[PDB]
Amino acid sequence: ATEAGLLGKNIMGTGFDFELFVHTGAGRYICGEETALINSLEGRRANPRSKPPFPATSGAWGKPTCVNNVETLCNVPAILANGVEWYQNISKSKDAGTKLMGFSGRVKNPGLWELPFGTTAREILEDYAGGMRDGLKFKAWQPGGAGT
Amino acid sequence: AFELSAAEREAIEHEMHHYEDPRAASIEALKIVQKQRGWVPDGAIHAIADVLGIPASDVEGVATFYSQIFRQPVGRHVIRYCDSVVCHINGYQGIQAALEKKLNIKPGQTTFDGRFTLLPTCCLGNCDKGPNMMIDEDTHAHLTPEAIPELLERYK
Amino acid sequence: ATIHVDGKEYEVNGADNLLEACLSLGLDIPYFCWHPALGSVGACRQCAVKQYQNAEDTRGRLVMSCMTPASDGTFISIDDEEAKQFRESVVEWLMTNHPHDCPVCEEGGNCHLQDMTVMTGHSFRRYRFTKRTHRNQDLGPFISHEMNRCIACYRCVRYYKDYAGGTDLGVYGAHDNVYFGRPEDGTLESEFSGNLVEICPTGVFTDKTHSERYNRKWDMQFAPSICQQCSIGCNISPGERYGELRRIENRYNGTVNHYFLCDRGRFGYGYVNLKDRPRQPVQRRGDDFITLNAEQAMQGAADILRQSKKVIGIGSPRASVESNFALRELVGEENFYTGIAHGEQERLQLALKVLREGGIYTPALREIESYDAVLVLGEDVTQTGARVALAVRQAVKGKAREMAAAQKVADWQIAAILNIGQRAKHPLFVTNVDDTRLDDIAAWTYRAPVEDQARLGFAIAHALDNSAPAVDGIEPELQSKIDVIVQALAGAKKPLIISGTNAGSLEVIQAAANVAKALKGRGADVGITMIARSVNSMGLGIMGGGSLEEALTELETGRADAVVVLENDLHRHASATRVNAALAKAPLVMVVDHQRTAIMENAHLVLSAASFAESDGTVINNEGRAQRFFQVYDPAYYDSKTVMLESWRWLHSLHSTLLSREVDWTQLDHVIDAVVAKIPELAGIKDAAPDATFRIRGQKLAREPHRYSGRTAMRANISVHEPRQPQDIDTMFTFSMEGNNQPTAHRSQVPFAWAPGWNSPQAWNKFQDEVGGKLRFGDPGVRLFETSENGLDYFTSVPARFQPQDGKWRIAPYYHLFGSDELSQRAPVFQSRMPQPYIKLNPADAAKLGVNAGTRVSFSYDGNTVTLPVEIAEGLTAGQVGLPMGMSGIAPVLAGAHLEDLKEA
Ligand SMILES: Cc1cc2nc3c(=O)[nH]c(=O)nc-3n(C[C@H](O)[C@H](O)[C@H](O)COP(=O)(O)O)c2cc1C
Ligand code: SF4
Ligand code: SF4
Ligand code: SF4
Ligand code: FES
Ligand code: FES
Ligand SMILES: [Ca+2]
Repeated sequence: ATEAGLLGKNIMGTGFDFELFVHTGAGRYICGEETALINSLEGRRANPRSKPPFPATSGAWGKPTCVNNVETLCNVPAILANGVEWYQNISKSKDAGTKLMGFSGRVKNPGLWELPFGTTAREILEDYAGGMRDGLKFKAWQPGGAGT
Repeated sequence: AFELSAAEREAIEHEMHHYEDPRAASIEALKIVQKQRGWVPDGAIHAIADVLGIPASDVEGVATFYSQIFRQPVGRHVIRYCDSVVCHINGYQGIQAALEKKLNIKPGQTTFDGRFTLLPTCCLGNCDKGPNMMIDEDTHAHLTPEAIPELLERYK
Repeated sequence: ATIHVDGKEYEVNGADNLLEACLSLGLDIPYFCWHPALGSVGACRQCAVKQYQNAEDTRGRLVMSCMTPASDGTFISIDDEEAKQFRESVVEWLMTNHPHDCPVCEEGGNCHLQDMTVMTGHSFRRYRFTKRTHRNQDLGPFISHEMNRCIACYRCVRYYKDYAGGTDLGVYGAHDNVYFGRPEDGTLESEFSGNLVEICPTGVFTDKTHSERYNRKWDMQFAPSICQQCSIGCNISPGERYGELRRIENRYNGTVNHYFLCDRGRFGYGYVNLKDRPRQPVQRRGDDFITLNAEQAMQGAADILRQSKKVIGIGSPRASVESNFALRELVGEENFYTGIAHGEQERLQLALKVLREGGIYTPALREIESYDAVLVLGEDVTQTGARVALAVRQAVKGKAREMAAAQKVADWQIAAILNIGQRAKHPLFVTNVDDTRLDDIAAWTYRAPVEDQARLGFAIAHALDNSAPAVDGIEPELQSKIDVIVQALAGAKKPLIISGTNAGSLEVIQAAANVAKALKGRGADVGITMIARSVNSMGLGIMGGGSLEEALTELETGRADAVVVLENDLHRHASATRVNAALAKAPLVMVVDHQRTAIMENAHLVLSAASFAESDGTVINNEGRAQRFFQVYDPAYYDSKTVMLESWRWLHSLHSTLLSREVDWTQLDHVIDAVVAKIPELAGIKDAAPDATFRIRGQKLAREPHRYSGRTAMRANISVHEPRQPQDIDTMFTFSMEGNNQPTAHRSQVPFAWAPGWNSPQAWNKFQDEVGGKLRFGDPGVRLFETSENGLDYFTSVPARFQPQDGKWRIAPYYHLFGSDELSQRAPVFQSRMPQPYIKLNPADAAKLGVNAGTRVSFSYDGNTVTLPVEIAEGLTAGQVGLPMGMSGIAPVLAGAHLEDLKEA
């Protein structure tokens, strides 16, 4: 993207300058917390910070900072290219847009699919993951990871 | 007696070029030293502190905070097996038992010849293909206890 | 702001958080990780209360009172069942890994964790698993380390790094294996590391000097006193057990030294417990040393003083105002000589003239932290006035404070303040002959000789105001740095100029006065701070008198056949050979002292004076504030043969026996009234402390706590009969527990802080009007002088630049917090912390002499050849050699002098 003019100085001749870096972490789970992420980005221990102030007001090195997930930033260009009216008409639910959902653990197809919001968990388990394996019966499930 | 190499020092300065504060290159400086020498020795903390202009106490606290920065000597290859909830469901304990049988060591220890260092680690982000093991740079999925000693012979 | 705590209405400050507001109202909320001087972080999760949205709310939510502002119309509950249960649960979680260590822990009975465990009501253990353990580190001779007792409250790292600016202490590790200490075994390098024994709420950091002869807090006899190890005058609480000074605690003074002392004051008290101290009056008769009691000592001294034709008295800046005044009355005003050299006296009188005649306000030690730019000229503040350096660090962080204040962030939310003001700081410009300990935060550092530092100050004053004398011969790089300093100082609302007499240059003080006058002429709120040398240097300068050299000429010419030296070794202010010859020529030498000095061999009479632990008196600190120190213990309580009196008592009894041949000792208030009547410049010392008739509802003030123990067994080996309790006719304190130490008592002198449920140093919160503010009924001490209406004129004596002459070496002064003070080197625990005696050389000078680093070179001063090893000082200017002042064999008057035949031995 830097060779193609999509990054660096004078992006698309519009005067906007943007530099993108990859900061490879050193293996600690608490670094995903956004204020702990800011502290880890500054070369400190990844202790989180009390809010207020939120990182939008004073984040990385005291400057205004916005932290977003990979999937939100992947949802952004589809909104900017196809429009708002397409994004609001993806699903007839309160939460607009699609979401990466999937089932894991002793199922027939443990995987990852992109589904609209409002998709029930039985379709993810049975119509996509194939249901439980042979000789195993369903007992419980966690919807959104280890912290749910 | 520790001395930073020229390539290590130049990589560290190129890392501090990326940030507005030289303190922000401490993690990557420790990772550069770890990649060059396998681990981070005692004098490396003072060397990185002298290059970065921050106190050595903060560098030591950063090195001891992060699990992937090793402040104790490890073997030539580091096996990191996932022990989180999905791989517990997929049965990482058979993999751990096979690893302890083949290497004759407990987790957190080093083989007598310095070839392997066995370590538990958190979720590797490969839960749909669990259980997962992470040797030095390569992640191996769909593990079975029978394939463990076959997999371990390709890391001399 | 209006808050409602448990249904009761309170009026508080809306800028405060809920924890400090509720502690200021007398309410009890447990807390660990919050400190008034350090701010709120929300770590220990102990200060939880239940906040309600409105008045008609029942559910509420658990919030943290240190992290919640005490805004108007707030509704909280402390005694709510869920809040109490959560606080007990937090204490229980802290108690899961705590070692069973209280009997063998130096924090026992003085522990904040003990008080909060009892306060939360947690006394039943149901945790049945193992407890984590930690190895300990060697942190040096002053601090003892025991990491098993840690509760991970992060007070030590926050104080040591954010507040004190230290670098070698930190937090390491992870989830429950957090370690607090140094990265490796070694001595803690901060000059204020000793405050960790009061900052830490547990026994992780402990006073090792106290841990040698350890006794509990309830067994201590405490007094309110003033630290005598430099001129800052920090308020201390000396505590004694079994006739020896056991500990020095920080006594809260919101105007001076609120929560923190320096290491020299905290650990340099060991000279009091020396076994070679004089305990009885001794008279020399040939080769015999006859021990007398006080009456025959006064009779004999009266006869020999009456037979003499002219008696002279040599005072000291170590002694109090009353003792120096008593010597001055005994020998006469014209025969009274200050015990300091002529150059030292000239610098001290110039500093006094600047302070009380320059028309510029002199800030207190707490007021220094509110200044917007700091220029330090010549004075190594960290090594001579260390608490001023700590306050300078706080004033430097004031820029981050105001940057966070501009973003509507509360002043107690310290993490957001440090995040917003990342590395921006108020301008600090320090000048010295070498590197200082303020170089890490200084905007600029000028390593130059004292003439060049004075010329830099004169050029700054000329560039600020063109009426000041100009300096010719400024290099363009130096002119650019001068322009940077001038642009910083001119744009500051509250500039501060700090100088002192330790630089050994009159012109440095003149340049600092010129800078302060130039900043005052522009309408700025400039303050000036002069750092003196000893505890009562300012008082001795105000009292005045001749120099030591004039007294030595009076002894050598035979005009004075009797000399009375009061608490002065006389070798730090003049050459030793001249002093010894002048004292050996005099047929009567009487040394009134509490330390075994080198001039006592020639002394015909030695009076066993009292130190600060065994005497009352008044000392004037560097800002001109008179402060009364009180006697801690009776020396003659244990050893009945010990005749050790106050110095003013000794000299007043001597004067009475000389005049009327009868022995009357004094009362202390009589000496105070005599000082006020005779010296109108010292008339403010009457209001420093109330007199000996002051009572709190009829009772005196207790020196020892109400649970003092052993009263029928402390002296049982000497005699099974209990002796008479020592009576204190001098002051309002009593040598017993039968007194008043209530936190609500109408007084300013507090011997020690204790409240029911608060046995730790956190009882000072109960002893304040608001937490972190002043004492409830005013801080002790009164300024002797106000700011004058009109100022001085510009000092036109601009010195010439430093020219390195061949064969002569200018002695650059080097000061050390451990070693430069006269009494602190006598403390045996300092010798491990005292540096080896080296000499500093430039690389060019060492290459010219052909000497390396570590080799021994010999130099002759006043016909005395002494050899020292060599370090290579890079920042030292060529033509100068660096000597450590106040050391063994190196008198502080050598600063600014010249050296001959400095060559390799
Ligand atoms: C303990 C903890 C760990 C977290 N780890 C991550 C993480 O690994 N990745 C992530 O995107 N958000 C993580 N978060 C959530 C972030 O705080 C934040 O919501 C996110 O980084 C950005 O918000 P967004 O969803 O609007 O993009 C974590 C939160 C907590 C409390
Ligand atoms: S720190 Fe306090 S609670 Fe811990 S062992 Fe010492 S006295 Fe007991
Ligand atoms: S060592 Fe003391 S001050 Fe430091 S975190 Fe532990 S308990 Fe708190
Ligand atoms: S700064 Fe001076 S007065 Fe204060 S504790 Fe230190 S030596 Fe004592
Ligand atoms: S749980 Fe093992 S890879 Fe995620
Ligand atoms: S004092 Fe408030 S959480 Fe520690
Ligand atoms: Ca007395």
